[PDB]
Amino acid sequence: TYTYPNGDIYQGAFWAGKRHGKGMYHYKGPCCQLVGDWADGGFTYGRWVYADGSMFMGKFGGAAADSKPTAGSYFYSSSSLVQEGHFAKDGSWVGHRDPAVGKEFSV
Amino acid sequence: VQLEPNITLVLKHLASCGAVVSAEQQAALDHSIPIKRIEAGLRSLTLWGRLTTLNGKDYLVAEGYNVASSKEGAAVYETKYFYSQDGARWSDLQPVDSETATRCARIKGMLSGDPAKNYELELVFQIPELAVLRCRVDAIATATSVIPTDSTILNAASQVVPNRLFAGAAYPEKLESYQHRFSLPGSGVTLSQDLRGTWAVQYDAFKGVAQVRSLLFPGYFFYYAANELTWGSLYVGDGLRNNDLIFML
Amino acid sequence: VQLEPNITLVLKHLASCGAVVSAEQQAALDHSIPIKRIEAGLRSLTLWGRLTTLNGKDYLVAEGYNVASSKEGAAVYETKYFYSQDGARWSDLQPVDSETATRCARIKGMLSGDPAKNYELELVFQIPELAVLRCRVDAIATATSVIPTDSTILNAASQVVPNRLFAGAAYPEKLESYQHRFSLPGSGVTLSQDLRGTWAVQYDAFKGVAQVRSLLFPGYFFYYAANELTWGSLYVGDGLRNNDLIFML
Repeated sequence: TYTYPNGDIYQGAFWAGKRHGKGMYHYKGPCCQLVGDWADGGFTYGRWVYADGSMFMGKFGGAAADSKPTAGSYFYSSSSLVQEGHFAKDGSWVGHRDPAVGKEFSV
Repeated sequence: VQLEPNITLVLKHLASCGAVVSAEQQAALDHSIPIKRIEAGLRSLTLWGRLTTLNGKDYLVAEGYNVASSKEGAAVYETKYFYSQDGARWSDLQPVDSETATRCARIKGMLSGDPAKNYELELVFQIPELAVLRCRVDAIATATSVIPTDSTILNAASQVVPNRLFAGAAYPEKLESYQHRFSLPGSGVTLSQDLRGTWAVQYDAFKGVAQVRSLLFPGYFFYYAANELTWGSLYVGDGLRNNDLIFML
Repeated sequence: VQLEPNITLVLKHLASCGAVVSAEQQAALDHSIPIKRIEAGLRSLTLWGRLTTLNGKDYLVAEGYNVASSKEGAAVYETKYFYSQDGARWSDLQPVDSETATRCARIKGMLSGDPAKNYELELVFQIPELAVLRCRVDAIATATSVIPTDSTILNAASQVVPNRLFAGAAYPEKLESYQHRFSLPGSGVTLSQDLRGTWAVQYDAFKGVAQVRSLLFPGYFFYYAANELTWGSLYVGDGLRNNDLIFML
């Protein structure tokens, strides 16, 4: 368990001075959590959950050049909408189909 | 009860939502709607909407149909669209083929004033602006054409005709009381069958007036007054589409 | 077609005839007619007219009825009247007696704005001013209350009701296309069985709109639109009929 100076708490597995394997990271400030598989101290695959229940399940960029999400499915709790898609580049989010009512990604 | 929505009642009930037109253009409309209704062979020509532009010369768009049949399980209207810059003199909007209909949906932006404008795509594809305007009107009409349920009915020879004994919609705040115009009268398809968060309904129950606003197309408003049984719909603003509905909601 | 007349339609179509209502009064009517309609319990309530008074303030008069019956060979409407100075608060307009109405008949000239003034007549009689107002209003109403012919019909339990499937008055530029409200729909008593020069009709065939002006009571105007079956009547002016009508003709 690593408690960071900012208040962010990482709980999980370490390997050679970095985060690795299964781990879950809680942000201080924006109460959002990254849960799943870590490699070289960065997120690779899993679920990013907001403070209300909305989330994004899929594959994120690794430690390489940032931990930004790359592809997967968004689910917004306010409207219960779910959309599958990917971040093309410059942050522009392109979806594959129109949103449809669904449920939270409970693996 | 009603057989064709007014222009005055629509412009009055939808004024609060910003759906207003200039007063001089209002008088020009009052004079020059029957002229176009008689020049063309149409029997029901109303005002469809008003699209904005980079100039001040917005596009006023009107829609009219002669026959309205029931083909292949859908109520199809042989619509004809006209456009103008001022309410005086109207021109026609010719339909567009499928290749252009797919090459016109990628041109996001605000339309300019001169309808002789050519956009360029990629070799270079030169597309006229009137084609883009017709594409946007067709898309909005496909997504948004709203009428009260059971307001139409089927007769012999399978023509959709106004229900002259329509007693209004109970619960005018529920989306189940409204339907697309191209849904057959017998089918139980309504706006509820669309995406859940697309449509917003605000119902003044004392004065008995309901407003349905499109959130997928933010500039489309529809009003339905139950006590007098008058329903109308207008579209103000440009015809671009709200892709990221999931984030806004 | 229409269920009740629309105030904005009346003001829009009868504006050329000098029958107008101020902007503040327009908005106040728009917001206050429904409130009084709901409080009273009346299915229908609409602006009946605007009698002009001496000082600045005027008398806006509205009337409302619940259901119209068929009794003694006539269409009996049980109406209730309300008056106001501003378009915000609608007080009641009380009914008057017979001899008091005869005494109203001898009061001439423009009445004064204050509803507390008392007129003097002859043994001296004190006549309240609201009594004079009601006398004039009921005289005008029982003289000229126009409705297009066969736009109402009887039904089970014998109550005259709107005719939902109504073809529209044919030959609408003639007095036979209109009738008095209190005339039964079945009978052929129309607007042509009264004096030969008490009514005037103007017609626009392209717009399809007809205006009927009462000459016995110069301030009574009626319109009927053919394309959309909407009709409405309004009174503007003091409640005096020109007894010297023949010399005018």
